[PDB]
Amino acid sequence: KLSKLNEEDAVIEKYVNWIGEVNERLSPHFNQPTGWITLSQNDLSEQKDSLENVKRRLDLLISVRTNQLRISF
Amino acid sequence: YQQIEQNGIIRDNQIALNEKEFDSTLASTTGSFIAEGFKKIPDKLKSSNQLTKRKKPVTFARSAIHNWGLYALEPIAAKEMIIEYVGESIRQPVAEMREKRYIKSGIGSSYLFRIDENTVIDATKRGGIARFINHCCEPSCTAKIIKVDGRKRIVIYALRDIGTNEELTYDYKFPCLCGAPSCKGFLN
Amino acid sequence: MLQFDKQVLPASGKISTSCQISPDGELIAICQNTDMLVYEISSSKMMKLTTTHKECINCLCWSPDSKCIASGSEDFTVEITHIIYGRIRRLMGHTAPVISICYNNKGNILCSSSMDESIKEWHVLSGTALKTMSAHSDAVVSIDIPKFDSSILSSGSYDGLIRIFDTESGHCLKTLTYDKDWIAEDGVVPISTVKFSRNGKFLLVKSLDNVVKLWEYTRGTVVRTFLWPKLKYNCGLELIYPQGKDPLVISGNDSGSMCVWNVYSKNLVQKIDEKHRNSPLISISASYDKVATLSLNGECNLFRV
Amino acid sequence: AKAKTRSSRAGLQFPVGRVHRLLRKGNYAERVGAGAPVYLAAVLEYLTAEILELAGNAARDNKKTRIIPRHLQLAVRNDEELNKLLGRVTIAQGGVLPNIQSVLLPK
Amino acid sequence: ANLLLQDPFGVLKEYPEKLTHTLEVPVAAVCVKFSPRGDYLAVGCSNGAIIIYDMDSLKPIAMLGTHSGAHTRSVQSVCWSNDGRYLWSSGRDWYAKLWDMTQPTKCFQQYKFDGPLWSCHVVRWNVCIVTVVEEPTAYVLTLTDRQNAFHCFPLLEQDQDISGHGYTLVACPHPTIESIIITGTSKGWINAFQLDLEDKIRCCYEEKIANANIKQIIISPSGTRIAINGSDRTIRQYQLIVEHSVSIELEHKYQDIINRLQWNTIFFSNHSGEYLVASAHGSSAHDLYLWETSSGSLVRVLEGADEELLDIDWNFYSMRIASNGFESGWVYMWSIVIPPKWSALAPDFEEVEENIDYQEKENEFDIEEIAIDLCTPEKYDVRGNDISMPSFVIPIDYEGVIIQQHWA
Ligand SMILES: C[S@@+](CC[C@H](N)C(=O)[O-])C[C@H]1O[C@@H](n2cnc3c(N)ncnc32)[C@H](O)[C@@H]1O
Ligand SMILES: [Zn+2]
Repeated sequence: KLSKLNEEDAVIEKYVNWIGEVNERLSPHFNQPTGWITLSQNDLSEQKDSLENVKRRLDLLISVRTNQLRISF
Repeated sequence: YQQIEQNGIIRDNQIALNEKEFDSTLASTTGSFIAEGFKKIPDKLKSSNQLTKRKKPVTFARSAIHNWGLYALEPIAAKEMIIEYVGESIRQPVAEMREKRYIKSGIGSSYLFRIDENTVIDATKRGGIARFINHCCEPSCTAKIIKVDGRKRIVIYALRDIGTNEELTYDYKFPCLCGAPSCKGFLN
Repeated sequence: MLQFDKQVLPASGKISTSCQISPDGELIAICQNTDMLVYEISSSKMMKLTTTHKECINCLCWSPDSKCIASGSEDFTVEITHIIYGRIRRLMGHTAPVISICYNNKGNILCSSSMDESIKEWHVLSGTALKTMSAHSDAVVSIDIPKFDSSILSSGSYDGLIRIFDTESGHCLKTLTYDKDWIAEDGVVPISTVKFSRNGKFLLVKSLDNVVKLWEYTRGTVVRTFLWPKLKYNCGLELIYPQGKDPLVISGNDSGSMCVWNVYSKNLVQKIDEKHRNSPLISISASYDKVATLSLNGECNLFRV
Repeated sequence: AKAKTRSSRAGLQFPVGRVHRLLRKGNYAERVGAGAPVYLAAVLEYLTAEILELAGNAARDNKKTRIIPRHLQLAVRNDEELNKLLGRVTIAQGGVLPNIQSVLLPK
Repeated sequence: ANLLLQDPFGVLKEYPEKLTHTLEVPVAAVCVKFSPRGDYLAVGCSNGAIIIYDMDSLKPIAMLGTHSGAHTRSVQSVCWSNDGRYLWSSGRDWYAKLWDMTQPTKCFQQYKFDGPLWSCHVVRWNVCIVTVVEEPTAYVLTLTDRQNAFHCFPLLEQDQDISGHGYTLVACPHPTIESIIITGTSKGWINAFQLDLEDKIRCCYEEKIANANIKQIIISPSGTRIAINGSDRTIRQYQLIVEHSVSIELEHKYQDIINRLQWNTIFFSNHSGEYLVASAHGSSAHDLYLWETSSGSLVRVLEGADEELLDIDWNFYSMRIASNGFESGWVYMWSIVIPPKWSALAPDFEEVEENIDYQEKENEFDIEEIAIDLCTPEKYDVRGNDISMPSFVIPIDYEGVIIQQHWA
């Protein structure tokens, strides 16, 4: 069961897969004309996804509260 | 027991890291709060309309001398009016009764004043904020009596350059709980 | 009108100070000595939750959405803990110990009492010293934010001050009784607990003389008095709400005698004296319809309309 | 408020009639605008109000009712802004600001 | 609201006079909009953030633009709902994000626009009229039963031309009808648009007042007064007659005779709009203005700032004026101060402003069951507001509050 932690590890892994298998297709959404104020969406692969690659600093920090908790009893 | 011992190191040396909250002089607080001891003790551990347009932004707060005192909220210069004294006007026989009637019940503060020798300015129930400043034998304020259009208001100037939140003084000229050494040990 | 439902806790044990239900109506926190028990009333389970306090916990507070529990004890801790996530913030700002606390009715400002004649404020995310309320002459027991809107802060203290402050800037705005002076001869009884009502338009007091009054803060006088036909305790007050006409007030005596007063008229219909007969009572709080109790001995009796 | 006496249309106590005369036969520029004596009479009201506020203010300290010229120098030199405005000036029969250099004061 | 029940003797003002806070926000802003109560200030920031402020401690609670839908370019205008639950945010990243503070970091539904924007205005909490740049109709975007079908409803009849009037740049809804939308063209003319909430619209009112780019149209909250800010130096407040059937007439004209500045934003008073504010455009104009809307005179000036103030907001509960000083970027804020009272030290003091000559009576020489109710909340404050609607409290972030000691 583990019904107090897996709600986080559904939503920590939602960053990996449910955010993953939807927001991976933004990078082939540049691919409509060919392989800048028209279509300025190129820097948000690493500026709006800057927090997405810094989400690993925090999504394991949610995933180590039970590392503090399951050793606490 | 195996649970609580492994939770022991969560509160034996990790209670030595977190409990660093000593910041006072470490007073006698070992008595339990399920006892509810009263301790009714005087211990102090804290650090202790015409003339309206011309006044200063001084506030009242808990005094460094006594119960309540005024705190000058700007660097006042040498001779500027802090506050006009405001209150009642009642003469000497009616204020003779009130001088004892409040202390018959026992308030314990001389909230009168004198303009001329016949009449006083009462400040027990009514008054201004000018009443709140207390006695110190070393002066930082005086109160000259000026006249404004036939009737004499009482106006409290400064003597010296009072600073920001420097607590004002006043001489009364009829113990000294100011804490000052260079003073007479009484009021009189 | 009112009856007894269930009692699950045993009497004897450690120091028990506050019993507190979250305002959702289901999740109860019982302050034991450096411990908090969680009693879910729906399926009748238990849960123990211990916090990083050192000393005997006096303050305990609940979230308006039941997501965080703030406490406070006398080693200058100002502690806000989470329901499962742990210790959140530790403010450590008063130079005196702390008796009781409350919340802003949005949930951002846990208010705070210091016994050295000052009352201060903390923000959760800022964590800094917001405001200073230095207007007091004694150690301060209870500061009750009213239930509906978070505008005014009523203060209770050991000298006799029914004093009402500001939250927006932090100034004095009302005082209903006098202080130690104005008779200066022991005429003013000290105050144990000030409480607001559901609306917040009526204020409730229990004093050291064990006399209960329901203050109208607005006019300046009182409209109710509730006698016991001397206390040495910090006991609590509550206004239980039935669905009918009259919500009864409840406070606790030196011992387990607990009358409830009609407040609309002034008579005394019910009294729960069957329990707590050895046990001297500090704290009471309620739910929509589930009211708990506590004493030095931890008896949590639930009730129902 | 009124119609006659333009000062009363503006709400001043200084005349805007006289100031509009003294901007033409003083020969300051060719064609003085209509808003120009209004703005100038308001400023000369305000600086006269700023002095005579502070003049009778230090008339009260002296305890006298009327203002002598000695009160005007005590209103001007004690105030920094006014002092800057009246830097060059000497107010006739007006004394000085009471100060001693504090090296000369005794031990 | 119980602080104003205890603060004065009973006199409370109808505009703030002094300025007591200043939000130290170093990245600059474009728009400042409060909540429908005084608690939350939405700040439309310059780079593309939205740094929402709790108006009790001057330090924020959230940032809309973390999870999904952050503005890449600047954010132009914002409004709030009836209860303060949602946010409708118009920006220069060609995106109108309806946010919801139940999930206080993620958008709900966006729209890739054809270009930048000017403003937004909500009628209901979902439907929102946006001003697409260089468009002579207003494609009002509605969140329908499905979120995806943003019906680009063209706010124009199929025959009617505003050829010679330019584009529509302002659209502000009526307060009291909630279905007739007043819009103003880029050249002079003013239309009305009665949306049926089907999609029939009637051009009931058309006119031209003066040839200018209408920067802003506001309506007083009693639906009586309507003020127009052109691209020339005038403010024309008009009176509104809607029973539909609409006609306006000239009430007053407000100008700066001295410097001839442009008025950036204008805003009205609470009940019937008895006071009009404005913020001028040119430098050395350092102050918001006030005007008595009947007499017309410059009655007061909010002399608190040091820069030029761009946008404005007047929430009526806290009586504050929030305004971004455009040069530095900081949000200037005015507030009605309340001075303290020593009259509440004991239950009988009195603060009389003059030495009263109390008459001498004889006494100086001599030696319940009211009705009690506990159930109802309050109904009207001292200001006389729509109070007894317990507002949508924005919940604080109880998803990651434990993290907020470590690394934002
Ligand atoms: C003229 S009233 C002063 C105002 C009063 N302390 C207040 O703030 O409300 C006299 C009071 O000042 C206090 N007082 C008189 N002389 C004092 C002194 N030398 N040092 C400290 N307090 C003094 C006395 O306790 C008396 O109650
Ligand atoms: Zn002394």
